[PDB]
Amino acid sequence: SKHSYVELKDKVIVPGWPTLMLEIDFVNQALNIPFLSVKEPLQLPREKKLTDYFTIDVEPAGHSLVNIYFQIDDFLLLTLNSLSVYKDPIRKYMFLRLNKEQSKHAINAAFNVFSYRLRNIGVGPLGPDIRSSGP
Amino acid sequence: SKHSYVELKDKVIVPGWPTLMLEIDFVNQALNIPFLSVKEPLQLPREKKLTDYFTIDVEPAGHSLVNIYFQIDDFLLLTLNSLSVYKDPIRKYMFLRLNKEQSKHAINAAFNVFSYRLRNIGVGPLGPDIRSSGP
Amino acid sequence: SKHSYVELKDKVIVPGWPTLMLEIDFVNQALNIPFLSVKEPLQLPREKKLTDYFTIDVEPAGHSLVNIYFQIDDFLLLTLNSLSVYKDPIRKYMFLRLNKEQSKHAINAAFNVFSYRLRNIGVGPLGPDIRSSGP
Amino acid sequence: SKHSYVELKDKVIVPGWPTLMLEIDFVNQALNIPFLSVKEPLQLPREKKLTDYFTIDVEPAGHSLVNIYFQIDDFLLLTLNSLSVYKDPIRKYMFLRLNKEQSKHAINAAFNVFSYRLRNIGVGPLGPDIRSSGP
Ligand SMILES: Nc1ccn([C@@H]2O[C@H](COP(=O)(O)O)[C@@H](O)[C@H]2O)c(=O)n1
Ligand SMILES: Nc1ccn([C@@H]2O[C@H](COP(=O)(O)O)[C@@H](O)[C@H]2O)c(=O)n1
Ligand SMILES: Nc1ccn([C@@H]2O[C@H](COP(=O)(O)O)[C@@H](O)[C@H]2O)c(=O)n1
Ligand SMILES: Nc1ccn([C@@H]2O[C@H](COP(=O)(O)O)[C@@H](O)[C@H]2O)c(=O)n1
Repeated sequence: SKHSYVELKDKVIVPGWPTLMLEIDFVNQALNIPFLSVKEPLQLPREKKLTDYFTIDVEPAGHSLVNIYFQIDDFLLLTLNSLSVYKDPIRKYMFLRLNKEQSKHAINAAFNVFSYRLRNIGVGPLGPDIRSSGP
Repeated sequence: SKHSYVELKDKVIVPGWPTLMLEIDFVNQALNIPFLSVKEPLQLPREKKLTDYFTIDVEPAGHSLVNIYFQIDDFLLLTLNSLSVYKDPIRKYMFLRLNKEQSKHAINAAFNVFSYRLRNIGVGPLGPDIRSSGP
Repeated sequence: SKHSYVELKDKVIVPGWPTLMLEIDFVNQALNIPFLSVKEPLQLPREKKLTDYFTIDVEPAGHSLVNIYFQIDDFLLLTLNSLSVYKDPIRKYMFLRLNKEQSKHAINAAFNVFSYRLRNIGVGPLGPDIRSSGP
Repeated sequence: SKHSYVELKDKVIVPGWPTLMLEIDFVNQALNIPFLSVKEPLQLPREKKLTDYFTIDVEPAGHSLVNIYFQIDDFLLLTLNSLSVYKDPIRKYMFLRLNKEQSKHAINAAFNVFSYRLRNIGVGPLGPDIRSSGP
């Protein structure tokens, strides 16, 4: 059956919360993207690798604008939704847009992806106040 | 007779398809641009070079915004339209806009072009699904 | 009590006036931001350091867009408002937006901040005329 | 008397014409900007330098957005208007906006300007056709 690749909008990143970063290596060309804001650091089951539940696709959408496509298996998308700060946003088929700044890196690397991992990034000293004190 | 240089809009790049890249060398300054999405890799006839049917022009259009102009001969523009994913878009007289990120490279190189080639770039692992599964 | 982190909009920078720069060091990754336009260079009291009245927080707000959060104590926010060119803009709880160009630097450094100082930057030769001759 | 610094809009650059470039050196940090499209290369009178009729001012207008201010004397602004492609655009008091890409360079150099010159840049091979064939 047909399935929409749903956009992982910027709202899945909420300031003042810990976030997990999507690190991508290309050929020497890097890419670091705030993937999702979480309320607990992700742990892939003991000896299992990220490659099992998660596969990415870096593809051009214009003359200098690139997208990243995601294939997220049940076990990860259930873990990710439970760790997420914003209401369960992660779908099985997803994509996020790279801005013209980042897109250049992916194009200069001919969209070829060598390796990719998710890493837990901590929060700042004012973090506690940032989240609790909203407009 | 007068002739409009038609804009090669970003829609001629459709994600999940193989694409050919316009590689430009300047002086040491590079430029890599997704030129057109194709459904078969381009082959210039055996021993003939790209210089014969295709000549480019890098020109400024503002204070930090540059354009690239194209002169495409019959043989190439017929081949390109047949390989294209989107409905026959390529005209004899064309131009595409570089964003402020890329424009800087062309300006820093004083618009001088040393060499330029078209290269066939493959598709990702999720590629098959990307094209077939549209919004 | 609840408190809004008020945005330090770009209007607090008025051309033709001396400005103080927020210099941030990350890990080797730098950041230089025009913080506030002043009409007298700031001096932290003799032997006291900036760390006492001023603490920053670098946090992501999207997939490639970062914010900087400020905790400004009474003594500094009173000094800063008095030195400011624009009407007393500085609040106790503040934030300013980094553009996609700068945000990339903060993300590539994993939001980690090593050191940060405020520095007084002089005005140009036409400066006197710039401020006095407004549209 | 009061005088408006008039904006040198991007329209003073018309594609397919030779252009003169404003080259600025800072501290090691560079800046290359298409200044004005001309129909004849500029020549400063024999042994006279550009410093005599032309003085620039690099000033911040926001948190990551910079402007460049111009003081153009009679002799140069008369020469420049006569060489210009677009209708006499150059005024005595002028400014042009740097985009977020370029602004970063000026800020990282603390707005300090070491040297600046105007250089005549040639036109491409399709140049003749570009200008004559307009939309
Ligand atoms: N995501 C990023 C961020 C920065 N960069 C920078 O672009 C440069 C490209 O590599 P070269 O300098 O070897 O050409 C890297 O050295 C790196 O500093 C990158 O390649 N990918
Ligand atoms: N299209 C691109 C993309 C990146 N770059 C980067 O800009 C740098 C400019 O050269 P220098 O470092 O020698 O000044 C290159 O090393 C390269 O990494 C470029 O010149 N053109
Ligand atoms: N705010 C800024 C401005 C420029 N840069 C540049 O990005 C580069 C990143 O470091 P590497 O070249 O060592 O990867 C620095 O060398 C620096 O020239 C930066 O890291 N932060
Ligand atoms: N206008 C420009 C364009 C590029 N750059 C690049 O930014 C770099 C900044 O210098 P460092 O690498 O020495 O930090 C330069 O090497 C240069 O390649 C610049 O400084 N000004």
